[PDB]
Amino acid sequence: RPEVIQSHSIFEQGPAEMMKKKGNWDKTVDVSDMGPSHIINIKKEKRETDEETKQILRMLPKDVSVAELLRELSLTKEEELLFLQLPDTLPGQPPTQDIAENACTLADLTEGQVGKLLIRKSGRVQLLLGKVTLDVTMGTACSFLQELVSVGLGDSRTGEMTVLGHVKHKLVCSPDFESLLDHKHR
Amino acid sequence: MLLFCPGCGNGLIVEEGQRCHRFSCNTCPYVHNITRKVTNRKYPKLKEVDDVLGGAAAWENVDSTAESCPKCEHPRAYFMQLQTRSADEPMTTFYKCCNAQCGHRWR
Amino acid sequence: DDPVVQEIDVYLAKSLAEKLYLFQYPVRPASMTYDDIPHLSAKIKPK
Ligand SMILES: [Zn+2]
Repeated sequence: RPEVIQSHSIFEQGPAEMMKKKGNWDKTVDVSDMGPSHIINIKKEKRETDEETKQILRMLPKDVSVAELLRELSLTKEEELLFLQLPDTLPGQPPTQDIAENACTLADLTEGQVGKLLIRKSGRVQLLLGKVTLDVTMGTACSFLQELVSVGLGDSRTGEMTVLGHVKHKLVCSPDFESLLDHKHR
Repeated sequence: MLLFCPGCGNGLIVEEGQRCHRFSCNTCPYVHNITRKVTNRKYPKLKEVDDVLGGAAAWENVDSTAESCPKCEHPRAYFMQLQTRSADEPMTTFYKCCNAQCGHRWR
Repeated sequence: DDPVVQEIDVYLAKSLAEKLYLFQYPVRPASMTYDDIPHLSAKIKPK
């Protein structure tokens, strides 16, 4: 192990560093694309950040309900699936279900038109539903894969399973409490 | 910086068993042989080098220009600067004077 | 704040009320879909 060393501090060249590093890392052997050495560019490893799964290449943005639906209808006009959440009980009542005040849910409602969805100036939204209004807001952003499937129990022995599509976004519906308080003073 | 196997979702390791190294899992047979560069690291760690040149080490670092004190100004303290912690944090400077019986040293 | 645009209506379909399921894969990025790789077998329990 050496002990007597002459230190150096006079300025040196940058491109010298660059050229030396080039010589130490630019002697590529990427041409070694043998049969056993092939990779599927789709089958690459992944960044933990699902939004940034771009660790090695080949060489979420703020959003609001009004802008999201505007994008969904103007720029593109194809079919789309959404996964939305509703309050515990809807403003209806059971349809002669014989009744505890059991909760009124979409599962216990008849088909047909049920309400209207309104976009107003300044970019806030309500679901006009009968004589009440439910506010609509964006949920938590989604990045993992979700698939919408329909399970048909065609027979007690066996059935069939068909994929419909993949979901991309979430919506949340909440009662407008201060509006209810203002209408019915207490 | 870390990678995960898309096949089963686990941390992979590097190993050599053929003509070229490869990024491999260990619970599933996924292999991705590496053939290009990556340009980021884990920022390694080695401790505080303080006295490796202590006192008056190799005099190759003799310099001409220096600042001066606002009070007294005798001819002996040429300038200095140093660094704080790591790669991507600022570098501090102190200006220090010493004849005897005080405690002067500025930042 | 008056209405601006797109007073879209809403309807309820009871055709598949007891038939729809929603699967999700926490460990799989949404950009990497499973449709390409052929499926072979599946099982389920009603209860
Ligand atoms: Zn694994």
